[PDB]
Amino acid sequence: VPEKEAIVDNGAHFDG
Amino acid sequence: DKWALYVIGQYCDQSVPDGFGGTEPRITCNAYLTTQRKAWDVLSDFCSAMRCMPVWNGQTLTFVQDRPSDKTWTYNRSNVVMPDDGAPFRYSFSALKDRHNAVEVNWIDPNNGWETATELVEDTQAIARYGRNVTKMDAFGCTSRGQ
Amino acid sequence: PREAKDNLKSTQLLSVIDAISEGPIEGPVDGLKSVLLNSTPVLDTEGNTNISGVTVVFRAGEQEQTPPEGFESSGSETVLGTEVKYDTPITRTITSANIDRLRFTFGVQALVETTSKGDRNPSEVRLLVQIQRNGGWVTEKDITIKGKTTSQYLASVVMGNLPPRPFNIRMRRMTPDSTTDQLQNKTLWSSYTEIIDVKQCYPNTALVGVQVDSEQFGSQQVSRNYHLRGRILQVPSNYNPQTRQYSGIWDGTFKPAYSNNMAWCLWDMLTHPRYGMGKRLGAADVDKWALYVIGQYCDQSVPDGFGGTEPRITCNAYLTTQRKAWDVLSDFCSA
Amino acid sequence: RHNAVEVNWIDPNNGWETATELVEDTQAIARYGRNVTKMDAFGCTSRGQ
Amino acid sequence: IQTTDNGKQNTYFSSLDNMVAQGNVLPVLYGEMRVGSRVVSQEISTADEGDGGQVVVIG
Amino acid sequence: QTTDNGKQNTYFSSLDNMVAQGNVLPVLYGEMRVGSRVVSQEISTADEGDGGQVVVIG
Repeated sequence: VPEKEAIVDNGAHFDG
Repeated sequence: DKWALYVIGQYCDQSVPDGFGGTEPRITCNAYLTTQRKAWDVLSDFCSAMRCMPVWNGQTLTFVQDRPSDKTWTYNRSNVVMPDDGAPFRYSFSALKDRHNAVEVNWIDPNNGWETATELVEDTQAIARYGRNVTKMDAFGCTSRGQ
Repeated sequence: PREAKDNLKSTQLLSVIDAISEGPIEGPVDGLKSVLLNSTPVLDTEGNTNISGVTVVFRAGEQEQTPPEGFESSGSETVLGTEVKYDTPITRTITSANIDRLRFTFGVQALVETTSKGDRNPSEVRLLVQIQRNGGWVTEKDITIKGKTTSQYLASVVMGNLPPRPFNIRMRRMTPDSTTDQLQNKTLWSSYTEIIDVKQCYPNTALVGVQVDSEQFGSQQVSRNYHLRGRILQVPSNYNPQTRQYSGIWDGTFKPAYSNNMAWCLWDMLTHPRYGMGKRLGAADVDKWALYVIGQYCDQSVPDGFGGTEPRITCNAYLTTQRKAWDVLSDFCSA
Repeated sequence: RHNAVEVNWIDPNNGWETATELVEDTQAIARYGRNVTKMDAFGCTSRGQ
Repeated sequence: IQTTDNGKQNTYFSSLDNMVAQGNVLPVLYGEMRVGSRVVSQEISTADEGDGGQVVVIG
Repeated sequence: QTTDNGKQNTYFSSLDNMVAQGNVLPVLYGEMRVGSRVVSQEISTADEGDGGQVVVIG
């Protein structure tokens, strides 16, 4: 799941 | 791999929001390692606290940083061995009771006198629907709430 | 010669809420007569009020409860009674998530000042409450107390609209210090409270909740022990819990009533939909008939060892620690 | 094959705390020795029970 | 020669009972038992009844 | 109470235990206050009292 650094230290939105 | 380490250092020297409205270096040490621990376990705690994993090449030791990396190898039906039963790839999933959505991180707060302190971090949207699983952890060189 | 007579007094009200049990429960086994503080009942066997300046309210369990009156706004409170120096602040970073008002309780060990020919005097010490507020500390409150005392004197201040809550507070003392024995004005920060400014009823729990005023009391953390009586099961209709007499042919259909009958406790554990097994089984998947037989077996009278007689088996557990459902089921079924 | 138990129960008469009622089968004791074992009666509050 | 009555002392709820901790499950009570306390809201309000308000607050 | 004037002499009663063999000399990595790992603790005592009232032979 590459877009994980984004989710942790940016609070970015990814959908489950 | 002093080169790999140099990259890693540059990364964990980045300026990040502190949590009390200031800026702050991303990761920093501030440990006082005061027991004999196994060399590999210590090395792993370092390379866990900064996001990477230690790779014994066989020849040298490097750090592969847990990031979107280019150079992605490809594997399909025609590439991996085919056993007698037609199952090239076997998958296996972590148990729900092992997926956590709350953690107690232990760090050493200088500001209330240098004693252990716990910051609880949770994922509300996840708690909302998948119940609420908490675990513990110790961040390795941590003396900042931000970290 | 000597002091000013008396000038700084103050008094403490402690307001706790004790959420015990779960679901609509019977309640105190006599009334106020069985709510021992420290170890001594609130009203003695006669009905004389043995303890003064003590309220106790009590909600049973009903889905439709009313907030416990005398609690207007329920809040947590961390006691950290600790001295404050001239060039040492404190700081706490309150870091709760919901918090609306914030209460500081500060005071002094003594505020006497002495001259020649006795002439003990008031001392007029000064402190400062601050918040991190963006950059660096800014003052929220700045208190100056005048008078003498000979022992502790605590006063409170509270405040509202706290900043967003990876927060930061701080208390510090402005008077140089007590170099000499003649003037002692050492300050401590007893405890601070986090006030939540919401009236919440706890929809299905059996909270007790007591107040004490310390001036009509003796200090000792108010260690509370209720002699209660437990959940109100569904027991089979035609069962009299008073007499443990079963009327005729039961024909199923339970009615609400408080009982010790241990088989009907197990019926509750297995079928209750909220805190039991009522999502995973159903009343259908428990053979209530075999229970019916077993509960009758429980209620037979047997020698009591001393010379009386008693029901063969009763319950009387206060199941406190979460265990595996099957293990509970089987410890019931082994009793 | 224990022949003598220590049963734990909550006694509302030394203030509600743990009491152990011992039980022994003296017949078996006399001729296999003495096996004592623990156990906690589940909802028990009566010395009889 | 002239004794000082020194007035009333004051008692302050020295120790406080611990609150309950998340994750901790709400017990179930079945017939009788004499329980203890699971605190879910413990709060201390201090008030004065001296000889005025010689305690000054700003802001 | 005519005369018993004298500074109440004070003495180090309790003392830190020494560090035990095989205990690893620790590493400190940036900042952090540390306790004590005592490797040589010695009490020298003296006297400044009004003359010498202690006699020792051999």
